[PDB]
Amino acid sequence: YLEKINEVIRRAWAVPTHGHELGYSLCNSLRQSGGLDLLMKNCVKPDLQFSSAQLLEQCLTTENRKHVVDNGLDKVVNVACVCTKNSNMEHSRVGTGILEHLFKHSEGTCSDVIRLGGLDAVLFECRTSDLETLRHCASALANLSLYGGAENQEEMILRKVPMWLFPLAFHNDDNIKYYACLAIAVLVANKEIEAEVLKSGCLDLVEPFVTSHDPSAFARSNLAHAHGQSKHWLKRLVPVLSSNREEARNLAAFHFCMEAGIKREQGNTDIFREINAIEALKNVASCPNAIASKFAAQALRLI
Ligand SMILES: O=C(NCc1ccc[n+]([C@@H]2O[C@H](COP(=O)(O)O)[C@@H](O)[C@H]2O)c1)Nc1ccc([N+](=O)[O-])cc1
Ligand code: NA
Ligand code: NA
Repeated sequence: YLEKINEVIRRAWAVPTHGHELGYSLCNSLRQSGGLDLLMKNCVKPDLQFSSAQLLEQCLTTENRKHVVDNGLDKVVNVACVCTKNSNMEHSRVGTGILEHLFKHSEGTCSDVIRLGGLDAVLFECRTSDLETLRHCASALANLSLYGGAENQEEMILRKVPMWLFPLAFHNDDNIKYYACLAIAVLVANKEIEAEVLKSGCLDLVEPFVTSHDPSAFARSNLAHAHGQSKHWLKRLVPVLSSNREEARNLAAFHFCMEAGIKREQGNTDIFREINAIEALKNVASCPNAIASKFAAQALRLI
């Protein structure tokens, strides 16, 4: 009864504050009951492919990503690429969503997804005008930047990912712009990419953005990120709090300020201690940079 399960999970994620726990508990139930394995078996049957992919896309949570990686990554990447090739916009959104989440597991899994065509599929879809698809693409590239590690940055350089990112950063949609800028803020730690970023001028988009958006309202602006990111994702963003580039530090501080507000309402403020962001934030709350300092201080107060 996929149509009914997909509706339940969609409604669960959408509950403000509680949707994080509700979606996680349902998606974990799917794994423990054997339903996740059934979806992976069915996603290679042409008749059951899109319905299976539609539910997979909504349940690629932390532990389920591990399960897919261990049991059938090649099948899931294939279905996602099939979906991006389909003409229906509903399909394109699903395929790009799957790939966005498969880039949030590990360096090695990013390498496998790239090997199987996942990055090529995302870059191809960057040509679309569909906002939801483009939002998935920008998020996928931010995730790949955060999780790919050094090996995969060389592969991003060869495929000219920075080039695909800069147009997304100048997009007028705030969610596309934000996640494109987050990817860029992460990648400037790579000195070869840094040169291209400085020439682009995209980093100049940060100061107008963070001073014009209230972190709390921005969180509520898109259902997909209303509950924030996982501690494993935030752990990987912590180093940007001490980036070489002032603009990147500013964006990371804004992000942590937003996450602090969200995690306060969930009772998960302890994750910041676990990922050693408290000390990284305390340092920024004392530095001369007034923009980043204010955001980090508000984050600590929210924590
Ligand atoms: O609330 C969340 N996500 C919320 C959300 C919303 C709508 C859909 N989905 C689906 O879930 C899978 C991605 O999972 P995520 O990478 O976790 O987003 C994908 O299939 C996605 O379509 C998730 N995450 C979270 C938060 C706090 C902590 N924490 O406090 O440690 C840990 C994790
Ligand atoms: Na919310
Ligand atoms: Na914008």
